[PDB]
Amino acid sequence: NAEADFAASEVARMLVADPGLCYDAASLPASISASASYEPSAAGWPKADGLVSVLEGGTSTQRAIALEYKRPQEGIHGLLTAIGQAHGYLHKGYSGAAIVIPGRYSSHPTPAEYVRDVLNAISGSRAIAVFSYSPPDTTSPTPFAGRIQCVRPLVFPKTQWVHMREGSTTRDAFFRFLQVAKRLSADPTAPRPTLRSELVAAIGRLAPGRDPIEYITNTADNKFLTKVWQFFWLEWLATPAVLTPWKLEAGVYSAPGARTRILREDGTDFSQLWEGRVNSLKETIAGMLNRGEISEAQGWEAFVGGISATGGGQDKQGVRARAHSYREDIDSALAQLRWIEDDGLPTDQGYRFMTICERYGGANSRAAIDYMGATLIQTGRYASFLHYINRLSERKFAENPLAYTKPGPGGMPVFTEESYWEYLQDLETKLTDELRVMRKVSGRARPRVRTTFQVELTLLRNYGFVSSTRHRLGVGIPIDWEQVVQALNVDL
Amino acid sequence: PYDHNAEADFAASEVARMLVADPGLCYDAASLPASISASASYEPSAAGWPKADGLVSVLEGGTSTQRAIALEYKRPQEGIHGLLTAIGQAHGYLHKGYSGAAIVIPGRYSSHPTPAEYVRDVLNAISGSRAIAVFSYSPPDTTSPTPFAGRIQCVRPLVFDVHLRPANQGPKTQWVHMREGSTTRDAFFRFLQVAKRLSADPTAPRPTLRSELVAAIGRLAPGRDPIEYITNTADNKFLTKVWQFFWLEWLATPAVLTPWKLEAGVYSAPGARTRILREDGTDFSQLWEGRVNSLKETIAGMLNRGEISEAQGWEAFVGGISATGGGQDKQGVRARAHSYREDIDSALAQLRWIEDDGLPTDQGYRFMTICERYGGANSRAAIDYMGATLIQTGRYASFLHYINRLSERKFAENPLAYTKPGPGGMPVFTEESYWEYLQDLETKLTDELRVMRKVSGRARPRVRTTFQVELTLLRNYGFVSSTRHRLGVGIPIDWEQVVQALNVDL
Amino acid sequence: GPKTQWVHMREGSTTRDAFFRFLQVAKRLSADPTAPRPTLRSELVAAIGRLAPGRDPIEYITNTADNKFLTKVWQFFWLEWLATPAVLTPWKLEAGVYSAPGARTRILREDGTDFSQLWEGRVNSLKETIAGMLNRGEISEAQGWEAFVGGISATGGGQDKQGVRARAHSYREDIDSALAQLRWIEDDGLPTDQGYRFMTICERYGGANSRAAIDYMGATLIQTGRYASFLHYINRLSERKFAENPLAYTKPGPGGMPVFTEESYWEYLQDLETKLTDELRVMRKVSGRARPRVRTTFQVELTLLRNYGFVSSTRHRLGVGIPIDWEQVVQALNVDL
Amino acid sequence: GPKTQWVHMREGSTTRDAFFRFLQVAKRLSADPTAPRPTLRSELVAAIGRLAPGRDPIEYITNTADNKFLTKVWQFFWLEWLATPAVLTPWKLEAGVYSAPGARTRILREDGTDFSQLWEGRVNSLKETIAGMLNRGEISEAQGWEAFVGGISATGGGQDKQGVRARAHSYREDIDSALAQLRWIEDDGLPTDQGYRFMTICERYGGANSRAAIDYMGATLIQTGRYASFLHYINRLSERKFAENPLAYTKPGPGGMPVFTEESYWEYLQDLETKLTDELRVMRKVSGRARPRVRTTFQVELTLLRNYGFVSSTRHRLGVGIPIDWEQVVQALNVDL
DNA sequence: CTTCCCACCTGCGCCACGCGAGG
DNA sequence: CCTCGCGTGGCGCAGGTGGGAAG
DNA sequence: TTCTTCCCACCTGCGCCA
DNA sequence: TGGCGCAGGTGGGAAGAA
DNA sequence: GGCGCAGGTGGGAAGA
DNA sequence: TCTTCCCACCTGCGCC
DNA sequence: CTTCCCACCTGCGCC
DNA sequence: GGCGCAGGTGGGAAG
Ligand SMILES: [Ca+2]
Ligand SMILES: [Ca+2]
Repeated sequence: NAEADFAASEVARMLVADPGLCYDAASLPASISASASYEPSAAGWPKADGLVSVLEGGTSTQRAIALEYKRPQEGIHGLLTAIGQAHGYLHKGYSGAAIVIPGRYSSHPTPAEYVRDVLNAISGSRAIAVFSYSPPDTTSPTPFAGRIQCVRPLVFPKTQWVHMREGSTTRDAFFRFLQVAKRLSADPTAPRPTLRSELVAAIGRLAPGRDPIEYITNTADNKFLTKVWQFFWLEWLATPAVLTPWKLEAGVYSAPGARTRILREDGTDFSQLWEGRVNSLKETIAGMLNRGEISEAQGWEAFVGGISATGGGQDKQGVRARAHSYREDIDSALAQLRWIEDDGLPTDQGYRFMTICERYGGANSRAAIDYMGATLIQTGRYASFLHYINRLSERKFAENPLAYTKPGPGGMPVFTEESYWEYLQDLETKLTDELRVMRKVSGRARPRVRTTFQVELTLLRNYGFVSSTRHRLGVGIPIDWEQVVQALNVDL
Repeated sequence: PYDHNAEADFAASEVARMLVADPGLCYDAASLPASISASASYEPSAAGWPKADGLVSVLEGGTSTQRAIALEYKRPQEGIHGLLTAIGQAHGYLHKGYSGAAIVIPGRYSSHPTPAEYVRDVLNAISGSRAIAVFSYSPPDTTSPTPFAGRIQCVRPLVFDVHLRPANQGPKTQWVHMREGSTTRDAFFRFLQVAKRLSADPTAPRPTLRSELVAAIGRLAPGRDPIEYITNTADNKFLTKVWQFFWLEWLATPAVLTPWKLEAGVYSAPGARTRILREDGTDFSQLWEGRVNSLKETIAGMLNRGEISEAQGWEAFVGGISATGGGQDKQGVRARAHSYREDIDSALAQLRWIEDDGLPTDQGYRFMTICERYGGANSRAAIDYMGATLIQTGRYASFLHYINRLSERKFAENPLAYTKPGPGGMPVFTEESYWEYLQDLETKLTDELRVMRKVSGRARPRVRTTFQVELTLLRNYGFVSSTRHRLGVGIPIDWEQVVQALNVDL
Repeated sequence: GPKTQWVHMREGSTTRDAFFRFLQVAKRLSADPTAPRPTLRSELVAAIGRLAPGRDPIEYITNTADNKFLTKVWQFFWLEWLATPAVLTPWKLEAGVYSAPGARTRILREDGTDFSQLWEGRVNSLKETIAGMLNRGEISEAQGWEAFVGGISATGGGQDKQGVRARAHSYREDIDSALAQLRWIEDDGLPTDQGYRFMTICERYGGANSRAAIDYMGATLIQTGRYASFLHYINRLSERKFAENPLAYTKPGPGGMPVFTEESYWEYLQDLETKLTDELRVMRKVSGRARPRVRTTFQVELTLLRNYGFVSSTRHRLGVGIPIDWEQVVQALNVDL
Repeated sequence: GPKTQWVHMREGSTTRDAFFRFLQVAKRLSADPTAPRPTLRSELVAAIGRLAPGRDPIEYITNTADNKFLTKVWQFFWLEWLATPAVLTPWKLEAGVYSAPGARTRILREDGTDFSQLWEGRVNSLKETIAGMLNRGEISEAQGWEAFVGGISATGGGQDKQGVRARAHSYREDIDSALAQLRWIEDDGLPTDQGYRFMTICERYGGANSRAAIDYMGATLIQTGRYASFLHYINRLSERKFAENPLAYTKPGPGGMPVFTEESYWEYLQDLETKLTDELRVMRKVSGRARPRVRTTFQVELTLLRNYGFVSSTRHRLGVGIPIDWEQVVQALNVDL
């Protein structure tokens, strides 16, 4: 008959004692007045047997929480009915609801825990609370005094495939970076490398109070990834031989022409930095030194910090600036391929690549080529790029198989290079503005521009997924689908 | 059948057909599949407390993304209060690990004529779950094979969101439930054969009984289907039909269902056996006769003494005979059929030999192939396959590991743990020590490890010794030595055969 | 004489429902090895006795010799699903005139339109010709019954007609080969694990025309049926012709814009077939029949690939030849049956 | 046909690190065959010249012969990890008496307490004896360097001392046999896929003493090495003996209760050894050299099964004999080694 | 005469649904 | 006419018992 | 308004082997 | 000689074009 | 200011 | 002899 | 004072 | 006589 009234009174007396469950910690009122009452017959379709009215310190505050009492006679099936009844109370226009349930059941040991889990993981609402009570003592005037305990309170743009660079994300770079990471994880107490006396002097002159090694590697951190990057940079790319700015033979300064320890993709020789062309950071400095415009100390400072544009050109960059560009495009490539974790530790696939390279000839070997190509296709999501371009090309060439062709010598249509470039531009516009699966920013108004899909098409051509002939009259880009099929079941 | 469980299957079939017709009911506009295939199925018996009326299984063009939509059918009989309960159990099925949940409520109620609109308004403003679909149905015509055809509309669609392992509602036995005489190998073989013969070309007309049996069923159960009464079935599922065709064809055959014999004017027992072989292979099994206190013998004795007539005997043959204080109430055909079906189907489902909907799986078909090729369920190949399945799919290997670990832990601290003085000073491992050791093992497995389930005791002169069926099966299949106990170890497991049967790749 | 290196499937015989029902019959008869026999009607046995005395009517009308498990499955499939008693009615004598009964088999058409017809689909069919001969008075009822199972020889040059025996032979020897090549039945005739998987899919998701059954059949054709090998051959021999010359078969009809025509399509297909059957020795080809019409080069493979989505419906492009859809071919290769 | 039916291991030679570093050296040298030969000391080359007049200074300190990939990796491992330049110094005090340097190699020990160590640590060691006779003037510094590579004669009761060459031969044969029987290296010496898996887990999870390396070693000992067959044999024979009498070999105790004493354990193990040797012809046995001490029956096998967890630490029990733990054995028996 | 095993017998817990008393 | 209160269908799975058979 | 042309569901019957 | 394993024909709908 | 990734330019090679 | 085209080596740009 | 284990030692047969 | 593979022995820990 009249049993939920005692539970409602107990909850009302508890709410004032513990404002934390009724109100959030951000705006918890100092004083709250709580009373118990029964809903009017016109309140709504649900009966709303009892409700506790709570008010904050202010005069205009007013909230009502309709509570639901489920006796153990209902069983474990009353838990589900209680959840539904709480939702109806909120829909009727109440501020909140309370599910008062026994602490334990004959078959269910943790009813309140289950109800709270249901309300959290699925309902996603914070306006209904759960109160599990100990068995009451009918003799006492207030059987639920101290029996009710709270359980759950209530509250009253992206490229979409792996970023790779033509000259900075070679196979040997990945191999040696992973090897250095593994060796440094094996021996965390490895000693920091050393820099030349002239190099550290120039670094100090350029920037006072800066770490010579943290400066030449373009890092501001001490994490594991920073450490392995520093070791790789100062051991494989920026070797002591490479870091020699000039040669002082016979009184005339000439670039030493020293190469690094990272093999080129073609395998003809090793890679180079700051040397090899008519203009290079290690050759303009030598030319200036022979001319006499700068001193040897100024030469070291220019080598570390670069050379300004001097008008109408790209300002040449030194070791510090090139370090950031090299670092942030081999880190991002490995992260996107998921060959390293977030902390910077090689994964199972990174260890598999290292194992393939060590067991077989090297990074420039057939097994390593196959593994890297399959990783690019599957994990690098180059298959998505191939599917996109194939779909767009087919939908453009089905309407007209001579879409971009030009008249030939005798009038026979021919797929010239201008047609290829405008077709690629249309593909780029479709992939950027319409499909929105490529982040792209314009700028750099320069005498020369760069080919659309330069690195992607270069890598695809090198790995064999597209034909050596870069275009055809009908298909457009001649995708080799047998190779893609073979690479799509490698199961790395 | 049940007036509620009959319409749930029809509603599930109609909802599956509706989802097939319009793939956008359960999917989104952006990710709309080209087309999907949907079927109706039921929750497995051993899966969680919250039990739904059924689930629609959806398979899209990926051929691997199989989903499940736990249904909740409602009837006008349970007033208007059933809407809140339906919402509650819908959230429960969502917590159970189901992608969707579809309320199947009626569209017309006495209080207000807009139940579905209210359900959506409650769901879309407070529940905030897009995986709860709402259907409103019109009074079906229960006189056609498709009563719900065209009378259900999807008022509110759903958007899809596993790991239903815990089911924290008390301890549950972790190995497969097997029995000594009811749940046997040949019963499994014949049940699977019936299921496979009924799946191909379904809707076989019916089984039939005798005129006297039908008259008795009508006399002691007016207005009930004789087949459903004599088989203790209350549904139209595929597995229910398989059980109906298996009970009255292999076990309760017309020869078996003959209670008495009127030779020389004195009632007797026909001496008729079923068509199911025994695990021994000596002779076919028996039902309701073969002992002094059996049901057929008791009925014949009552008839001879003149206590009851032919009509009362026929009624008692299917309704059983009560006990006047001393003894246990005798069991008729209906209750024994219930017991047999629930021992066999639970074991078949736990062994993963029949799917959730009822069709046999690949392992069930492999068992049928072995039995039919090698000459029955008692052949050596069938025995090996059954033992390996019991070890692997049934958690009998886990049971052996548990008991071996507990026995080793007990006997490492103190050898001669339970022994008693023998002829001289040499201790012996007598039967009392064996029973005490088994009781201690059971207490450890139940109270502390929470692996087994124990209910109560019947307070009868016999006691149902601790590991009765499990140890019998292990001894017969060779995973436990024939000598039941040993002083040093306790239960002498043969680990060579356990590891031989642990890797057969069935 | 090399054998064709992919599954032999026809267009109206080896459909998705015929396989399902044949496998269902085999599965049902595996649990009932002592199935007595199918049945005929008295006129049929009288006609068979008149034609071939001392021969079993069941094995004569089904065109079978032994009594093995596979022969039993065919006997129970022919006379119960295709040559049903309704189908085996040759005419409908109403108001003194005869006409085609209009009976259909119990096998679906593989497109959901209706059930497949047998011997009376259109004019000039067996039943229509028999009814016309009966109306004209050329033959009697007994001769009509004999012709219904023996067939009518060619009146002029033309082509002969097929009775129930010959059609049964063709259907049986083109369905058993397809089922054996897909590894859906064993050597003895018992269904394999993949046959049972197909059974379960069809019986669970609503028949052989459901999406799941279509996906399973397409994956089986690509992987087990070696249709992916055929697609690879076609693609590798096609890209080798449009790379040397992207205008191989232009047929410059319009004055300035060449267009790929149907004659160019047939020339390209003939070149592909010649390369496949002579240079590669993969296909098997037989001497043709001097007839007013001929079947195309790849009549059934191309339409099977077109229906399942592996080849575009337009079947035409100037530069690509046969447009293959490699997104669906790759997806169908990861089904892992 | 006497031939032991399990992998041949030893307590201190075939350790986890002695395999990890050996395989690492093999992998490193396979990727660069043109590598400089290891460099010895100066007088160490002279002493060999005194010992042998024509032997190579590296092919003599390693007992190697001819030339092969296996010989090269063995020499590199021996001179880089075991016979390190620091270890190869016999006396390093030179103050008022020549003491023992206490040099430890770079090979960790199984218990992980400290690095391994040869020819030092106990009174009856090679270096301590040489230092003793060099402080007393019994030999010369040149004679001491010669004896450090040749080995002192008996000069005592029954046995001789071993130098560096003979110890190198013993270590080489032990490691080579334990690696070839485990199928961790090829016949030519190249590591297999299992060896590379071992190297990967050792390098990735913190050396050969980590939990992953221990688990892999136990798994490959149970599966690839026929230790499971040995465990099955001993368990079957123990159960056969104890079924007849569950109180076999026992002796009266304090209150008359039977007890499994050490003598009972030794005679039970001796009976097992006799059954495995002279009855099943599984083991291989030889003479005992007639020495005051004798190695126990199953010394290396039981030690490995005990420290890897397949046999309880308490080496015996009353009614079972050897308390084999079958949960761990079963768990390790299903592992892709 | 007593106790164990195995093929037979036997029904306890508990959820979910339905009908009805009280308000 | 809503809400529980109580009954029960059905379901799943766990608990007895007679006769051979050894001791 | 009528003549072709391709395509599927519905028809034939080589061609080798015992 | 016939059975076995595949291969090679036609007839009406839809279309496109004159 | 550091970090994600975009955007250039020499110089063989291959021809007009 | 002059024009492009690709690759390997080289440059900064929007954004907490 | 005695015994056992496990790192460090030591030769045994046989082609 | 070199290889594949068996056999001892000191010092700590526990009784
Ligand atoms: Ca209430
Ligand atoms: Ca319901």
